[PDB]
Amino acid sequence: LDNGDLMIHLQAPDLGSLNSGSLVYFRKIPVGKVYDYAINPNKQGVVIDVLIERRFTDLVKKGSRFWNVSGVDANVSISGAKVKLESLAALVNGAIAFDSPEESKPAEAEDTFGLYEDLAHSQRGVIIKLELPSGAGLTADSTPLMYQGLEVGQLTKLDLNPGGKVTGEMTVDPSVVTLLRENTRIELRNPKLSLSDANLSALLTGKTFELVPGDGEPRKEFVVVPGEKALLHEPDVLTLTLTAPESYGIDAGQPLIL
Amino acid sequence: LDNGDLMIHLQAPDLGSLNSGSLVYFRKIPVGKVYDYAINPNKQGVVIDVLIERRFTDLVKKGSRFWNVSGVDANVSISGAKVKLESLAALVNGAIAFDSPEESKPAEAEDTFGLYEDLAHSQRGVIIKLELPSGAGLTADSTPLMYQGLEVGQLTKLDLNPGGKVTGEMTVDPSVVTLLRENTRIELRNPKLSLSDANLSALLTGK
Repeated sequence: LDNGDLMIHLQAPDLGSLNSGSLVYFRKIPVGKVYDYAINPNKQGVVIDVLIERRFTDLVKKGSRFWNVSGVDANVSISGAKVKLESLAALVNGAIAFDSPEESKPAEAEDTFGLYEDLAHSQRGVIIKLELPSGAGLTADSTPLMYQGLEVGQLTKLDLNPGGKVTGEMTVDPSVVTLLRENTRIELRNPKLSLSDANLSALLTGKTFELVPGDGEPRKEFVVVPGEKALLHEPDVLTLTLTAPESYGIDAGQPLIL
Repeated sequence: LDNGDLMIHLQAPDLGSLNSGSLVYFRKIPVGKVYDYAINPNKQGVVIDVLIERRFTDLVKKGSRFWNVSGVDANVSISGAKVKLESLAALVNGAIAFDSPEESKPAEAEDTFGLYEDLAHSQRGVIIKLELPSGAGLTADSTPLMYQGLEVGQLTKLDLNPGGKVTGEMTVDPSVVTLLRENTRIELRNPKLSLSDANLSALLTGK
């Protein structure tokens, strides 16, 4: 109708449950709808053309982030599972929602955006590259980064580069960016069982990264060492070598006592 | 229609499942409906204009508390899980409910109110600041404060101030306010296992 509405494009790996007429939300308020959808000339991607009303043209910014809320999903959580249903229109047909940053220039003239598959995936953060030893108990979008007992990061990407090199990418919230400096150790904590203080939640979570802040020039890449090598890789540590004619029943976990 | 009805505004982080025509309840009795909704000039907040009928104008007070009942939620509880459905209109479209204090002046002329997301969040209480050592096993809106074995408080807010300072805020019911004095110790109890007296509920609750 050319009523001053704003037409924008979203690039997605697939269309998903979104169809023509599915709504677009800001603070769960309908401010637009999907005008059309098509496939790119390259067969990999789908371009969804959406339209935002004239009143809400200034809502869309350059830094605005879009995610898809479609269908109904039930998640079972440890030590208590909660399933909540809020939108029935998104259950029946699907919808798109977007978040607008406070300080950004407005977007116009068919500006392209990336359609994230979930709000957690569309959460803002900083990418950190991790050189993991192995991915035996690491799950993408499920392993957190606990600092002082609170989750401040999330391992989102996990890959196996050739040569058997397990690598990963983790999104960290902006609050702990200043804590990522030189000689900062990001190690993995195995789930241990304590008879005096049993932690069923910690047992069920499994592998969990731990952040040990340091000082120096900020860095975006880290090498993850296990808890066995956590003491060895400390910034200050006295490393010693001792030779013997026999092992004397001493393994690689025995503690030195003074 | 200007039939003597009372128009009031509710500020929320988001509109939620509430739409135009969704009902407003007092003691689960329909006494009004959502007239309109809009966004604040600041993009953070949503103002929902609701209208209460002429008969129930005196029900709304200055201290009245509003919460949102929308959709259907199923909660699994330890040692037995119960899921109850009561309202289907709130399931389909959503609704707002409000509680009116006994001793408060009536509200009028577009008085603003805060729309809590749940009845538990809208529960009245006293805020207590806690300087926690760590939040390893502490969950917001899930860790209670047990006194004499009975829950009298609820840790509702949990933050990490810079410098690695884990802090929190806990809502306590008015009965135990007089018990919060000097040299009063609020400590954390780890879930211990006793062979003679096994407590599976205490083991599952955690901190």
